[PDB]
Amino acid sequence: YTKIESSLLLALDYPKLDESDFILLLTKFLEKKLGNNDNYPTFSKQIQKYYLEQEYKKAIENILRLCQENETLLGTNLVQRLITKSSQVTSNPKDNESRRFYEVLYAEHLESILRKDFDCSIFDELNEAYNEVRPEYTVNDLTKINTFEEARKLILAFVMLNDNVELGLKAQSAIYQKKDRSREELGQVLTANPGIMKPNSPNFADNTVPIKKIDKIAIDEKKAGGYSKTNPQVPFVASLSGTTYSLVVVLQKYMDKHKTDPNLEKKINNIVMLWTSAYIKDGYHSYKEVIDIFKDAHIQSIFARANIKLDYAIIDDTDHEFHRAQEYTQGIATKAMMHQELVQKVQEKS
Amino acid sequence: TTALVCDNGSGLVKAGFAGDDAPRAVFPSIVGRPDSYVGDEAQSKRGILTLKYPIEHGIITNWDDMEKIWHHTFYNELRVAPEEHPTLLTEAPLNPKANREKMTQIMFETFNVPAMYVAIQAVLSLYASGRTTGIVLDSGDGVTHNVPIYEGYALPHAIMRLDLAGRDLTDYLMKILTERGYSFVTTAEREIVRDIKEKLCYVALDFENEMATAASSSSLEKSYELPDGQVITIGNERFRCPETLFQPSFIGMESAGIHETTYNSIMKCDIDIRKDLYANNVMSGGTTMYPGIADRMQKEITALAPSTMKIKIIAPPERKYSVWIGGSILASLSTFQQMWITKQEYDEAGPSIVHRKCF
Ligand SMILES: Nc1ncnc2c1ncn2[C@@H]1O[C@H](COP(=O)(O)OP(=O)(O)OP(=O)(O)O)[C@@H](O)[C@H]1O
Ligand SMILES: Nc1ncnc2c1ncn2[C@@H]1O[C@H](COP(=O)(O)O)[C@@H](O)[C@H]1O
Ligand SMILES: [Ca+2]
Repeated sequence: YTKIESSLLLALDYPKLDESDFILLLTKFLEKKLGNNDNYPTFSKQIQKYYLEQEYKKAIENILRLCQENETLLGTNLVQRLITKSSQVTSNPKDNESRRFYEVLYAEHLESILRKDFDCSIFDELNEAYNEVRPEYTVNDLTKINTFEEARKLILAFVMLNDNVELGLKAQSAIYQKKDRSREELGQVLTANPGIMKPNSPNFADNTVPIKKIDKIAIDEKKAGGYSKTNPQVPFVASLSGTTYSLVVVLQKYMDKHKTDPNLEKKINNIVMLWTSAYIKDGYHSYKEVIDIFKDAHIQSIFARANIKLDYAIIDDTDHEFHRAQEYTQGIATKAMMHQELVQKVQEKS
Repeated sequence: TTALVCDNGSGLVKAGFAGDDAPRAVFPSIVGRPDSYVGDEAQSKRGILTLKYPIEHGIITNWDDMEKIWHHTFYNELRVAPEEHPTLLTEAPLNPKANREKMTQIMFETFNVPAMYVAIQAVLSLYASGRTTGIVLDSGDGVTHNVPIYEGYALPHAIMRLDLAGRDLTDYLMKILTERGYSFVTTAEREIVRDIKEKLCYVALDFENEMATAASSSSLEKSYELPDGQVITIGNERFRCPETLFQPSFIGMESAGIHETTYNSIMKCDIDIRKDLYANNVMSGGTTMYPGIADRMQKEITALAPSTMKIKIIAPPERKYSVWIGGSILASLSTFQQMWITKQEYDEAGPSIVHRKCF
């Protein structure tokens, strides 16, 4: 084994390695080994797209297929070890550190895309639709939206609609009954980590945020068929996003008010992208909770009846966040392995 | 390939080789300028030179004198070529990221090290005790730090800094000894006062009881031999000087004692890791070398913490060099050889790689 192969094999020995961890590590190794191939960039793009959509089974299958196709350059023993490790990884909703890091970075990238060529007309019209949706007891001081800050403020102020206007959508929903969030009020905890990254998780020195209090949310383990239990690849920051039903109501008013808009689908996708970026970056929800609200059968029917094709904020250029998450994965795995070795060394020393 | 471990403190730079159990070169972190002199040479020529401290409160503020300190460490103290040794450096908790970037840039472009790593001093102190989770009180010479560490990561949201360390205790001891009629106003007098602080001062379990005993009896009075043949007696100052750690108001500081800052750090952490922090309280630094400081910390934290909580204070005898000991343990590990930021990685990524590799 060379130095790179030995480093990869040691990182794969990380006891808390999950499917995202494995995908990132093996993609980094395959880029460093077979990256010179002409067809590799297509494979890397497909793997990154699978990872963004949390299609971890498909990503792992594609990675294993590539490894078997290059079993001579890599090594039969190494490929066999990778195959064995592929079936040994799982996902913990409470502990997906690489996924939380990647989702924070991808929310930041979504925000960067949003700020470039920002169209304020879309969110002015969304504010108008919000004014014709919200009840009389909810105030709205956003008379006009001219900047990305005001649009994000309106997105975040959509939370005053909860339990009033989206109740019908939640009742019609078949997956919201599987939402598993503890009713217990655990208070707030301090953090220096951005977005949905856990407070105690390691972070890059340039990635920390000013210390702030965030709500402590637990999983309802007593729930039967809970969303977190059913979908463990999704990092549990909260349960299914109920405020996104309020967003869907506001978007219904938006679409019925702009049925003749030629770029209606693009505007709705822009709004959904801003919603996802704001909710991941503020630590309210992970990507798949919001997106699975958008993927509900009756919500999908609502969006299909308006001739709207949602892209679910999926972008085709996630190379930077993917590689940074790979570096974060390598750091965490190597640090844990070294911690094992250091604990053993000091224990044997004394 | 021998790794250099260099712990740069505010008052003492401790440098040596990985695998050794003691810093081969412990010298004052001072730079004398009239060409410059670094370390014991600048201290000896105190009158002729102007002394400057490149590190204050554990943070490097003057990078030129820091470069001089590192050059003296590599060539004039360790007598090794920096280009053939991976140099593991140490940094203060909550160190600015620009400082880490400048550190790696100076290591790679000025000294041409083949590899380097930067680690938090408190994390290395915890490593020296064989722990990855626990709260470390690292009181050196310029600053005191309460650093809770979870699985090798120092939690930025719960670390606190108390501007109270050995320098303040030495100044307070000078003030009290002046209150007794002993004139200590010069730099040599400062050094001999620091010697008395190291040799005689201790932490009292009960400060009021110790003060009452000193007022009543004379059992706590100890004799010390001054450099100029004089013999001076020190009484209640043996525990009054270190008590400023637990009662900063002795020097007019509005902050809280080290026990209270420790409790505040533990409270700033999640309730699920508070038990681990309470059970792993690691003392580190020269200012933690006072006799009885561990017992006093245990008593005060037991008073502050919930009654059912288990509190263990870890104060190894070598806790003065625990940062360097942990660094030497780290840099001599087989799994650590891949964490070295190599010259190729620095060239392809720039200094910012320190945030991605040293975290
Ligand atoms: N046995 C001792 N008893 C009391 N104080 C001591 C003892 N030994 C050293 N000190 C004091 O501890 C300080 C040195 O501690 P240390 O070397 O850990 O600090 P440093 O690394 O220079 O500082 P920093 O806090 O910035 O990391 C000096 O002020 C010294 O006088
Ligand atoms: N716009 C917002 N402002 C403040 N908190 C929010 C917002 N949206 C969601 N949250 C919080 O996110 C968590 C999940 O809410 P929901 O998305 O309605 O399931 C709850 O703790 C909410 O209070
Ligand atoms: Ca120190």
